[PDB]
This record gives sequence, structure tokens and C-alpha cells, in this order.
Amino acid sequence: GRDIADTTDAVRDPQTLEILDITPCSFGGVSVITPGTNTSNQVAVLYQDVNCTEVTGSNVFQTRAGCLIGAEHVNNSYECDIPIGAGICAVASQSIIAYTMSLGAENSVAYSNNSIAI
Amino acid sequence: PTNFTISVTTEILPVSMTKTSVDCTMYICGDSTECSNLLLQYGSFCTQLNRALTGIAVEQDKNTQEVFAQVKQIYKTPPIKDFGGFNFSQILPDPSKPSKRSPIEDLLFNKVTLQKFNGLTVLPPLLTDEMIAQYTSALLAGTITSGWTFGAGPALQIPFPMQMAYRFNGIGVTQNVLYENQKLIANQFNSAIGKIQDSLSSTPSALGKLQDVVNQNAQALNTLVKQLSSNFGAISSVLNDILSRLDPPEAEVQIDRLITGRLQSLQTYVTQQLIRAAEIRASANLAATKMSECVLGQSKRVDFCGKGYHLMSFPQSAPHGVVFLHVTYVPAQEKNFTTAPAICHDGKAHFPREGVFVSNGTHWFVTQRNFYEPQIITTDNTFVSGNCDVVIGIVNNTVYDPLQPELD
Amino acid sequence: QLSSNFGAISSVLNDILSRLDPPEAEVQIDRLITGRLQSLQTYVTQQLIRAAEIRASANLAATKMSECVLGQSKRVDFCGKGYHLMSFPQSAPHGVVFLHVTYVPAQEKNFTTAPAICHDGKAHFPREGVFVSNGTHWFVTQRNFYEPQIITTDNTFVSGNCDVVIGIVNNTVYDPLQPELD
Ligand SMILES: *[C@@H]1O[C@H](CO)[C@@H](O[C@@H]2O[C@H](CO)[C@@H](O)[C@H](O)[C@H]2NC(C)=O)[C@H](O)[C@H]1NC(C)=O
Ligand SMILES: *[C@@H]1O[C@H](CO)[C@@H](O[C@@H]2O[C@H](CO)[C@@H](O)[C@H](O)[C@H]2NC(C)=O)[C@H](O)[C@H]1NC(C)=O
Ligand SMILES: *[C@@H]1O[C@H](CO)[C@@H](O[C@@H]2O[C@H](CO)[C@@H](O)[C@H](O)[C@H]2NC(C)=O)[C@H](O)[C@H]1NC(C)=O
Ligand SMILES: *[C@@H]1O[C@H](CO)[C@@H](O[C@@H]2O[C@H](CO)[C@@H](O)[C@H](O)[C@H]2NC(C)=O)[C@H](O)[C@H]1NC(C)=O
Ligand SMILES: *[C@@H]1O[C@H](CO)[C@@H](O)[C@H](O)[C@H]1NC(C)=O
Ligand SMILES: *[C@@H]1O[C@H](CO)[C@@H](O)[C@H](O)[C@H]1NC(C)=O
Ligand SMILES: *[C@@H]1O[C@H](CO)[C@@H](O)[C@H](O)[C@H]1NC(C)=O
Ligand SMILES: *[C@@H]1O[C@H](CO)[C@@H](O)[C@H](O)[C@H]1NC(C)=O
Ligand SMILES: *[C@@H]1O[C@H](CO)[C@@H](O)[C@H](O)[C@H]1NC(C)=O
Ligand SMILES: *[C@@H]1O[C@H](CO)[C@@H](O)[C@H](O)[C@H]1NC(C)=O
Ligand SMILES: *[C@@H]1O[C@H](CO)[C@@H](O)[C@H](O)[C@H]1NC(C)=O
Ligand SMILES: *[C@@H]1O[C@H](CO)[C@@H](O)[C@H](O)[C@H]1NC(C)=O
Repeated sequence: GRDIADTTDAVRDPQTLEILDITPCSFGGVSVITPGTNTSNQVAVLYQDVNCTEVTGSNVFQTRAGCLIGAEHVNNSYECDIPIGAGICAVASQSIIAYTMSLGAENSVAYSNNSIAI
Repeated sequence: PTNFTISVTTEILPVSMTKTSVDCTMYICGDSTECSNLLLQYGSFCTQLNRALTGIAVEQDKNTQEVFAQVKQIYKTPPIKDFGGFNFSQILPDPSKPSKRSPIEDLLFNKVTLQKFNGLTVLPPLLTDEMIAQYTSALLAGTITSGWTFGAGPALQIPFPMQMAYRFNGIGVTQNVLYENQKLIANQFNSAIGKIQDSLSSTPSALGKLQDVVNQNAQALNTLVKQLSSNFGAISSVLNDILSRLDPPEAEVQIDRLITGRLQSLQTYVTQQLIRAAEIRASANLAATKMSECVLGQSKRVDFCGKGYHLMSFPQSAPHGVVFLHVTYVPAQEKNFTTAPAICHDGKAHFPREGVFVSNGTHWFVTQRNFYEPQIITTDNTFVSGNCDVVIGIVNNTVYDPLQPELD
Repeated sequence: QLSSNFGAISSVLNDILSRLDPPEAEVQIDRLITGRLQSLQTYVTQQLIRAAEIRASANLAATKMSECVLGQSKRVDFCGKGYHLMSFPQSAPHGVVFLHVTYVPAQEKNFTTAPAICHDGKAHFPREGVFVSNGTHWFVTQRNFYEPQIITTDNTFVSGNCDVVIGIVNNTVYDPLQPELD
């Protein structure tokens, strides 16, 4: 068989007459997150659109955008500083951290049917 | 007019497009060092395209953030819905759903219907759908509870019927009309917002503006991918066959033809994307302005936030766009009367303060312009100026004063 | 981009012109001609798009000057955050700077309110402002600044009876003619 472009999607193996599927191997860009040469010399790298099963080699963290290496996941949310993607942002506490961005402080106004503020 | 009707109309605006990116060297000739060397003789042609694609990809997030990030804090509605008879159940988020999306925007998300190639990738947006829904929920809660106050300073609470009385007064109709027709107005509001769900769910092609961009992007990508099988003059359209069958001293020409053809195709694609991105940016700016001027306040521009006299608006979210729900005021049933520009009493011409003189055939009254409400003519609603020989076409009548019956 | 080769022997035109034979020079110069023409066309198109964007920005700036500096805008968030008062322009390299001056309320309080007041079987509504109570008595104030006033027939109007509106309260109104008649 062949794809919509002039490439083969499958083949028949000689000497056995067997059908073998074909899938292209992984590829993607590389990004470097830096707080600045005026602050530190540490970086974290992200291998876009690939999962941490394959290959600076410190930690592993799987997000919806790729495999992030060199940053530590944390739970408490803060205002976004460096956008990474899909709701994940990323120096604080002598390390590079990755968290989920926060939309703002939660506030509730006291609604009543005979009250007003002037 | 002697009656009125409250109407609700929608409006659809696109905001953003998909963030795609194409790699020049991989697309033009991949996994081959015997073409990259020849390609390296052309300069920054494989850098400018990447720069432009990165620019549009960055611009899309700015579009989304400008449209939707308009609030400071995240407001929340009270647990008890005592809104004086008004019913907002169809636009407020539903707490029993896996995703806290209102029924109308749930139908909107389900109505519109939105693979792998070589060198082509798609990037995810920075803001998820849940965050956009949360932003719209905060906006809607703020406008329900505090009116337009939360757009200028701190939010100050006010009962909803009183806010609606203020908005009625803002178009030229006094508030006692609402205080006397509250139940009727609430029922009309509920029925009008109820019709919207059926109108959206049953009418085809109501969301064509948001499907057009998806179709155009998919078609452009498909054409770019299909262009890889053309010959452009070489003996074969695939690179490996010619590369592995002939000496490079002869294969140079065959490689060069493919190189120039594919470069031209990529340039055409990038230019088209740039023009479309500019168009989408203009639409996003319009949507941001409409949100700012119709949701956070009351607009007096004609036919900007609906057809009629504007009262309020409620936003909803949608894939790659926003949806507005304009609430307006329309007169219903009129009548015929006889008027006059002035009343001549005791040799002096009297003019009305607010309204127009009307007569039902025998007597003379004063009424406001947008609603029939006859009042007797006294000195507290008419101001005197001049004499009766200047103004053309005036009549005679008797103007009373409240002082005389009280002092006798 | 002038230093690129584009597939000829050398990028510099004088070298190829004065080293080979004329029939081959007329073939080697065409590649350079085509490459340089392509570069110029790309530059021109990008300049056209950038100029369009700059024109849109200039139109917006002109509109803002006309509507904020020459008058007092009522559009929300068009000439600053808050209620607009005025504006001042300043120049800059390839641009302009606006200094919007606005009005922001602060230091709010807490009150109780009613839509109408029933006196002698007649419902009264405020001409301008709102009804508020500090806990015992009823006053009339404006909306954007707290300023109490004693309820009087001057700042309220009457329409109808007390059996129609919802949330009416009982109180007393005062007429200017009372001290004079006494
Ligand atoms: C007006 O008074 C009410 C209650 O007397 C205030 O509402 C309370 O506000 C605090 C502060 O956030 C909350 O912790 C309480 O839960 C609220 N109680 C109720 C019953 O709503 C309200 O904040 C006051 N308003 C102003 C402007 O001071
Ligand atoms: C103004 O229009 C409304 C709606 O058309 C009228 O309300 C209707 O009145 C009839 C007769 O009482 C009822 O059968 C309908 O059910 C009412 N409609 C609604 C939605 O409640 C109203 O009567 C009109 N005003 C006047 C003065 O006639
Ligand atoms: C406010 O409006 C909602 C409509 O969304 C009402 O909920 C409906 O109630 C009827 C009768 O119980 C049900 O048949 C519908 O299925 C409900 N709608 C939905 C979407 O579930 C609600 O009852 C109204 N509020 C009040 C107080 O009546
Ligand atoms: C006010 O009076 C005018 C004229 O007296 C009415 O206009 C007439 O309407 C009928 C019904 O369609 C037509 O057949 C006549 O030709 C109209 N007259 C003219 C001169 O065009 C009008 O309908 C009245 N207003 C109301 C609310 O009934
Ligand atoms: C990569 O490995 C993780 C680990 O289980 C898996 O969840 C993910 O689906 C893998 N990536 C792809 C593209 O399947
Ligand atoms: C975050 O909290 C979850 C449970 O709430 C916990 O399992 C997880 O370990 C926490 N994250 C870290 C980095 O400890
Ligand atoms: C006009 O108004 C007067 C005052 O109420 C009334 O007496 C008269 O019957 C009215 N005429 C008509 C035709 O309705
Ligand atoms: C209106 O037109 C009629 C024409 O018959 C005329 O007699 C009358 O004076 C006019 N009224 C005014 C106020 O000009
Ligand atoms: C109004 O009064 C004047 C003088 O009393 C008179 O000349 C005029 O005709 C009167 N108007 C009408 C419509 O009768
Ligand atoms: C409310 O204002 C009046 C002013 O007339 C004052 O006498 C009264 O003490 C005030 N109430 C409270 C609770 O302060
Ligand atoms: C406010 O709501 C309560 C019930 O919670 C009700 O008793 C009261 O009458 C309402 N106030 C007005 C002015 O209707
Ligand atoms: C207001 O006064 C009337 C009599 O003047 C009385 O019938 C009514 O119950 C009073 N309202 C309240 C809320 O007590």
C-alpha cells in the first residue's frame, strides 16, 4: 500500500508473504528554560511531543506537551511566570519548579435581597 | 407604545486558530545528507518561515488572553437562588457534570465537530477549556451579583430587581414600570432565554463562522502535504529512488528541481497563513471590545449590542470563539393621539419638562415618550417661557397649581 | 543575502564574469539573478503586511486622541480603568503616549434598602438616588458617594398605591409647606 503522499504505508515480506505495518519514528523540537544569566546558570530542557520512555538527564516529568527534565513538580499553585503549555508553568527555592497556573484569588460578594453598599 | 417585549439574541465571533509548525529541512528533504548540503546554499529561507510561524503561534495566545482575561478575582454565586423571580439556570455552571459547563455551552461544545505527517506538529494552547469556562463563570457571577460596579472599582452588592430598575431608567423609562410589571418581565425573560437552547440545537449552520476556520486550515495542510508527490520536471518524484540509482554528479539537477519546487510551495503556505492570522486578530479585537462595552456596562451605541434598547448581556464559551446573549427592550403596541408644541395659558407659553403633550380627543395630558402614562398638566411638570405670539401652532387649556387647593 | 551562492561557482559576479567563457557566464549569471529577485520579492511582501498592521494601529491612536483628549468618553475601559475624567497626550519616537486620569471609589460601607416607601396609602419612589437606612431612620443618598438627606416631597414622586410593589416599607415624608403653615 501507499499513503496519500508518495510513501509506502505497508509492504509484503518476501520468503514469507507476510504483512508488516510501518510507522515513522519519533521526532520533535527541543526547548531550554532559563531564569537568566543574572540569576543562575541552571536550565531545564523539554523534548516536545515525545514521552519520557526514550531520551540533561536529572529527573523525568510527563506533561501534555512533552518530557520535562530538570524541574521538580510541586502541588501549590502560583501566578504563571514562564509558560510551558497546556496549563503548566515554571526559579524559586533554589530550584526550577513546575506547577499549574492559578487564575486568581477567590472572592465572594455577600448577596442579599435588602442590602446595598455605597 | 402601550406595551413592550423583552428579547434575547445571539452573536458568534471567532477568536483563535490552531498553532501549527513546519520544519523546513525535514519537509524539503528528510533523512538525507545529500540534499541538505545543496539546500545550505540558499541562505535564511529555512529560518524566516520558522520565525513567521512562531510569531503567529505566539499571537494566538495573546488573542485568547486579551478576550477572556478581563477580571481580577474569581467571584462565586450564592448557594440560594433568590433572584426575585429571574431564572439563570441555563447559563450558570452545573455542579453535577464531570466538567462544570452550563447546558447551553455544553450544547455549543457538542455541536461543532473538529493524524501524523512528516515535519508537521501541532502545539497545545496555554489555557485549557476548563480555565476558559471558569473565567466566564467568574464574569457571569460578578455581573449577576454586583452590576457594572465590579468593572470600575470594588464590587458593591445590590438586589437584582433594583439593578434592573436602574437599567430600565437608563433607556428613558421610569422604574415604577418595572416595579409594577416585575412578574411579567421575569416570565418574559425566562421564556426568551428558554427559546435560545432549542433555536441553537435545531437550526443547522448556526455555527458556520467557527467551522469555516477549521475547514480552511485543514484544507491548506492537506494541499501542502499532497504537494510532495509532484515531479516538477525530475525523472522521479521521490528522492530515495533517484538518489540510490544515479551518481550525485548527475543527481544534482534532479535534486535541485525538487528543492526549488518544494521551497516555493512552503513560501505560498506561509504567506496565506500570515494573511489569515491578521484577519483572525482583527476579529479577536472586535470581540474584546464587545465584551468590555456590553458585558461590563450598558451601551448606548445603536445596534452594537443587539437590535433594540440595550439592557445587559451574558457571555458563553465555544471552541475557538465566544458567544454573546444580548438582552434588549422592544415596544409592542401603539396608538394614535393629537399633540401640540405648547400650551397657551394666561398669555404665557408653557413647555413640558420631560415628555410630550397628548390628547385623547377632549382633554390634555402629559406623557413620557417611550410609554403611555397620562398625567394632569400642572406647574410642576411644565416650565413657562415667553408669550403666545412667537411659537407657531399652539392651543389653549388650563394649567393647575398644587398650591391653590392646599391653601384653600 | 547577497553573499549566498544559489548554485553557481561563486557568489561574486565579477569573478564568474571574468574567468569563464561567455556562453557559460550567461548560464551561471541566471541563477544569481533568480535568487536575488526572489529575495527582493520576499522583503517587499513582508513590508506590505507590516505596513498594514501599523496603519491599523495609527487609526486606533487617532480615534483615541479624538474621543479621549477632546471630550469626555462614556465607553467602558476605552480611556482608562474607572470613570473617565480627562486625558493628556505626549509625543515619543514613532509613537504617542496618553496619560488618562480616572475616578475610583473606595472605602465602602454596609446598609439596608427598600424600593419604595408607603405613606398615606401612596407609594413613593426616589427622583434620583437610593433609599438607605443606618439602623433606625431612613435617608436618601446618591449612588457613587454617601450623602444622607431627609426624605421630602421634593426628591420623591408618587405613583399608585401600596398594594402593587414588593418590599415596600412604612415611614413618613416631610413637606416644605409644614413649617410655613404652622
Ligand atoms: C455587610 O455585612 C455582611 C454580614 O453582616 C458581610 O458579610 C460577611 O462578610 C464576611 C467577610 O468576607 C464573610 O466572612 C461572611 O461570611 C459574610 N456573611 C454573610 C452573611 O454574608 C459583608 O461583608 C458586609 N459588607 C461590607 C461591604 O462590609
Ligand atoms: C402586554 O403584552 C403581554 C404579552 O403579550 C400581555 O400579557 C398577556 O396577557 C394575556 C391576557 O391577560 C394572557 O393571556 C397572557 O398569558 C399574557 N402573556 C404573558 C407572557 O404573561 C399583557 O396583557 C399586555 N399588556 C396589556 C396592558 O394588555
Ligand atoms: C429555573 O429554570 C430551570 C430550567 O433550566 C428549571 O429546571 C427545570 O425544572 C423542570 C421542572 O422541575 C424540569 O422538567 C426541567 O428538566 C428542569 N431543567 C433542567 C435543565 O433540568 C428550574 O425549575 C427553574 N427554577 C425554579 C425555581 O422553578
Ligand atoms: C393611526 O391612523 C392612521 C390613519 O388614520 C392609520 O393608518 C391607516 O392604517 C390602515 C390599516 O392598515 C390603512 O388601511 C390606512 O391606509 C392607513 N391610513 C393611512 C393614511 O395610511 C393607523 O393604523 C392608525 N394607528 C393605529 C395604531 O391604528
Ligand atoms: C509514553 O509512555 C507513557 C507511560 O505509560 C504513556 O502513558 C504514553 O501514552 C506514552 N506515549 C504515547 C504517545 O503513547
Ligand atoms: C501532591 O499531593 C498529592 C496528593 O494530594 C500527593 O500524592 C503528591 O505526592 C503531592 N506532590 C508531591 C510533589 O509530593
Ligand atoms: C378622554 O379622557 C377623558 C378623561 O378621563 C374621558 O372622560 C374621556 O371619556 C376620554 N375619551 C375617550 C374617547 O376615551
Ligand atoms: C397643519 O397642517 C394644516 C393643513 O391643513 C394646517 O391647517 C395647520 O395650521 C397645520 N398646523 C400647524 C401647527 O402648522
Ligand atoms: C385661544 O385663546 C385666544 C384668545 O383667548 C383665541 O384668540 C384663540 O382662538 C384660542 N384658541 C383656540 C384654538 O380657540
Ligand atoms: C442613625 O442616624 C441617626 C441620625 O438621625 C442617629 O440619630 C442614629 O443614632 C443613627 N443610628 C445608629 C445605629 O448609629
Ligand atoms: C428577602 O427574602 C426573604 C426570604 O429569604 C423574604 O422573607 C423577604 O420578604 C425578602 N425581601 C423582600 C424585600 O422581598
Ligand atoms: C404599614 O401600615 C399599614 C397601615 O398604615 C399597615 O396595614 C401595614 O401592615 C404596615 N406595614 C407593615 C410592614 O407593618
